[PDB]
Amino acid sequence: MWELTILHTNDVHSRLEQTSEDSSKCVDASRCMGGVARLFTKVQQIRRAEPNVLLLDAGDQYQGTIWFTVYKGAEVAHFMNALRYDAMALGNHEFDNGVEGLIEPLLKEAKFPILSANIKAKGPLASQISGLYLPYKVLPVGDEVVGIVGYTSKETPFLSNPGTNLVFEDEITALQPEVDKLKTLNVNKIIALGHSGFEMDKLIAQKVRGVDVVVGGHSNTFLYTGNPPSKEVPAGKYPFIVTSDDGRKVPVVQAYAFGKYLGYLKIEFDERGNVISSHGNPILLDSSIPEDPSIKADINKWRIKLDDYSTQELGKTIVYLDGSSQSCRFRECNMGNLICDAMINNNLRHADEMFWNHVSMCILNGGGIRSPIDERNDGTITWENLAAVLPFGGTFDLVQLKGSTLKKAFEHSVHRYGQSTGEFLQVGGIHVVYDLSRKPGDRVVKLDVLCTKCRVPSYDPLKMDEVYKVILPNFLANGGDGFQMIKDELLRHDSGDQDINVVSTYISKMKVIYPAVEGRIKFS
Amino acid sequence: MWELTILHTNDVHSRLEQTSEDSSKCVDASRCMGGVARLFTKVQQIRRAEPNVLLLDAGDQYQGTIWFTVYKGAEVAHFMNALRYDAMALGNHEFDNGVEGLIEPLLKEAKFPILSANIKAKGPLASQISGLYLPYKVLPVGDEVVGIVGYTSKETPFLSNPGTNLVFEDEITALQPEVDKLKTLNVNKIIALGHSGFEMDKLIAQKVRGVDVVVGGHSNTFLYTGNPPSKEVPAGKYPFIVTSDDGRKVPVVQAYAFGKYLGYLKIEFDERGNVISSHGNPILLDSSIPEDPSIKADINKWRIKLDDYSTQELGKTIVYLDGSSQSCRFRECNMGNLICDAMINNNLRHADEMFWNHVSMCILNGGGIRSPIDERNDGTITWENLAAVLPFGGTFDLVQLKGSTLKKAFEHSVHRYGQSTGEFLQVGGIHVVYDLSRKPGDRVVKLDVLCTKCRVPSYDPLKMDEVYKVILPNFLANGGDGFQMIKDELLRHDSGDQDINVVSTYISKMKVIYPAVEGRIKFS
Ligand SMILES: Nc1ncnc2c1ncn2[C@@H]1O[C@H](COP(=O)(O)CP(=O)(O)O)[C@@H](O)[C@H]1O
Ligand SMILES: Nc1ncnc2c1ncn2[C@@H]1O[C@H](COP(=O)(O)CP(=O)(O)O)[C@@H](O)[C@H]1O
Ligand SMILES: [Ca+2]
Ligand SMILES: [Ca+2]
Ligand SMILES: [Cl-]
Ligand SMILES: [Cl-]
Ligand SMILES: [Zn+2]
Ligand SMILES: [Zn+2]
Ligand SMILES: [Zn+2]
Ligand SMILES: [Zn+2]
Repeated sequence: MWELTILHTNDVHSRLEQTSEDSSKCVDASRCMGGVARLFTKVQQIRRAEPNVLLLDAGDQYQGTIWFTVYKGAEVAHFMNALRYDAMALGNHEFDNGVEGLIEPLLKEAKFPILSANIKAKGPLASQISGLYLPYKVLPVGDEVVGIVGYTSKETPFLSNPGTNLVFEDEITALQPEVDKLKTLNVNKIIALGHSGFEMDKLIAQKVRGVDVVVGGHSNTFLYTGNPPSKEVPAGKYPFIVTSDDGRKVPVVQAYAFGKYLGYLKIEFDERGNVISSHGNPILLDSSIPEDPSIKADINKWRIKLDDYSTQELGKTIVYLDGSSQSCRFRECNMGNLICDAMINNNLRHADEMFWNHVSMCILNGGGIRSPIDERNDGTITWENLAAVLPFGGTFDLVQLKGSTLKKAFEHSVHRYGQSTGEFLQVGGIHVVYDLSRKPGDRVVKLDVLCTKCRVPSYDPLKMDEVYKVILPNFLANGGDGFQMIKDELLRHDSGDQDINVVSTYISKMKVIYPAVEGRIKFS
Repeated sequence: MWELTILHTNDVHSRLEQTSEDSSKCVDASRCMGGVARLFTKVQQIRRAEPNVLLLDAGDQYQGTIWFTVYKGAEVAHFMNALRYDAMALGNHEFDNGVEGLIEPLLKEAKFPILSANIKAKGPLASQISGLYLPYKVLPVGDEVVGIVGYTSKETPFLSNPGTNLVFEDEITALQPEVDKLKTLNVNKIIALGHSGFEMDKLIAQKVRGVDVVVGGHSNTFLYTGNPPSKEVPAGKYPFIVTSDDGRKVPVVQAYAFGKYLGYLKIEFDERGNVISSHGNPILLDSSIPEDPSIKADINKWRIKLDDYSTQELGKTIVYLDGSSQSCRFRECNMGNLICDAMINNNLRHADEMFWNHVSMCILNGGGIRSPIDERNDGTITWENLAAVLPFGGTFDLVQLKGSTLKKAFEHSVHRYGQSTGEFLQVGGIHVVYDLSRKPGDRVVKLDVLCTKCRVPSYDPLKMDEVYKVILPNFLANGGDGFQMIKDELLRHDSGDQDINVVSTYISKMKVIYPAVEGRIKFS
């Protein structure tokens, strides 16, 4: 039998350094997790112990801390090379700085193949980018060869900045003839590695004949067999087994996000490449694993340039600033309240003619909030802390909407509630109540809004046929996260200030902050 | 028949200048009201027209604007003398600066008699204060004589600073032998003039044999016959007729507060002093009455010293700051929210050890909020604006209370709801719901409070047997407004910063404020 060890990461999102266990900045060093130094130690240990090992990344290394703000992906190429990754698939965040921001820092510097079979280049772009990413790579592993075929979320154009000259084809349609090619080349072991989300991963496993294993990402899925070692709750066993339409058992794996875990799957193949068995579990990268001293020293080197985003205290928090996805995608979270209060404040700083100009209302996609902040380091808030919460460089815009437009937005907010999706709205100037037992599109059972046409602001039931001034991310003003109604029906859009500056100025002005969860969003 | 015209004011509370119609600072001059210049014009007009006129004040001239903060009652004596008042009764606020603060600025300078029959001086004080206020005064009016007997709220010791050497006797008990004396002196026309509240006024009219008319104050009662001319809603006709136990019809009058109206009652007497008939109505002192130019010039003179409390803008509001009694004694008012938010802020500026130190909760007697602020003057907030909202020089203290102590405080808050009484609580860190259809002591149907023993603050049901850190006025920490439970049961009291400084520093820090009514207090 020939045994393959697959070690995999996904949605690392610029956590080059170890982190608190909620993936924010490490403060209590003795209990930190993740980071590429600790990852290295563990991979090294596994490579000593197992003869056939591949280390794979399923995309979304780009975007998430000051590391990326500053080094713009040059840190990704540098440290992925140091860890000796064997292959990476392109994720949507790889395109955030446009194709140019992927070509120059990453594709031209990586020492391993970068993959995606469903991304097709056209127009003036097709010539530059040719050869820089590949549909697949066949890799020698010991005496054998393993084919890796890449794929990338078909909805990257609605998520990132890939430009007008790249086409994202259906993953299953694009993947099949590549896997078919590999088979005619007599490659009988085939891993599909890519970045479309666990639901698409399962369908690729089901539908692409010849795929032996799927290694995926994008949905930050945590899978586990046995008693999970930390706060993440398993969505299924590890590996998750899909039975293909031609009858094969196909393991499907993902390993959460932020470099907190290393996925580890061992696959037993026979000499024809049939999977006899597989097993494993993600490995929690906690402090019981030591940080490699070489990689850590090189991280400390690179870190020097990052220190002046932590040089100044902006303000303090005396409460935990809960920007976790498990809160912000599911209920009112105090990081979302703080941000909306800054957006409204920033506006109502230049307002009042009367009953108009006053904008009283804010909404904010909870998935746009990308990290918590911890109150325990004497509670200091720095530019670096804020940059991990708001890494996209968006702006907070003013939009005018109808009551009816807004009610449909709130129905959209919870239309598929329960899947940790980013559309769930955090708010200010708005008291919404949902009843999730009702049907999608009919779950909003109360929606009050803060009058602006009044001398004392108080909450009144929203009116379907009235018009309202809402502050919200440009992401949302453009129909991001499926808020088609907003793009389609707004009656006015104006651009606003940079997101991080807004929140930063607000914090500096308050000096000490303490946002509560206060019943702006309730469930019936 | 001999016809007497009684012109009366009560609870003027240092509104020497004309005011907006909500009794705050005059900004729109063409629509201002009240003030002693306008009052003078009207009284002058009446004195030309009627031969037998008395101008009477039923107490509480002291305390309410920068006028009093600064001139400490010397302005009261000066302008009451200019208006030629015939008599004043002592009210509770006359004692706010202690007996010394009444003796020196007012009792020694007034050109008219100052009255109270139920205030008895004892100890070392009895000798100083003798002769400076009187139980009654007989006044020549044309060819006749009218006896005026004074009275003062028996609860002045729980309201003001009268010291340990003055006794406040039952008003009816003290009044009867004085009225009896006047009768044996053949005074057959007798006005009881005093400051105990409309309910006590009615009982004096009922029970003190020989009183022909009661002129009162303290409860700011507005009475009117016909269609009221402004926003105040009549509590009864003017005069309000009480039938005495010996069968006489006794008119009882009051004229709201803040010098907005001049009470005007004409009484027809026969030659034995029987009241044949009476009628009148309070006169709204609006801009249709011109300000007397002499008095106005002398007001402008005195005003010069007040100008440097308006020299600096503290901050702006872009909302009306509703500190009216009709709001703050009856529902959540945004001036009460602003004040509690300043109290909590001022504390949580020097806080965090963890789950303790953090004080999350504030309560505030709505009657301690003594004026609104208008947003229309480009919304400027000055020291003078704030001084009329918080004129008492109190402090905001920290107290530790049991859940059970707090629940009884909230029941106390609404135990006699509906009478514009000052105990109704404004709050922060607290979401209370009342059901006024339930019995007194059982009207609180929800009471949630902001955790402090948690890393993210959120609202949880109060627990009867838990302990809570509450910021509140010292007035309340001492059992003011009938909050006996608080004084009696608190488990810790510490003194805090001056009230006006707290709110002022808060406003200066926010720069621009916009407090909403947001459902901290709801009714079921
Ligand atoms: N450019 C952008 N601006 C604002 N929010 C964004 C964004 N890109 C992604 N998001 C938010 O993040 C959510 C998706 O984050 P996930 O972690 O589940 C997948 P990924 O963004 O890392 O590709 C989106 O639903 C949206 O709410
Ligand atoms: N020294 C003090 N400190 C704080 N609040 C006071 C106060 N004196 C009076 N109040 C508040 O004002 C309410 C009474 O005001 P009213 O206008 O009805 C009668 P008056 O205070 O002018 O004598 C009290 O119930 C209390 O809430
Ligand atoms: Ca195979
Ligand atoms: Ca009589
Ligand atoms: Cl998915
Ligand atoms: Cl009364
Ligand atoms: Zn991601
Ligand atoms: Zn992604
Ligand atoms: Zn008064
Ligand atoms: Zn009074």
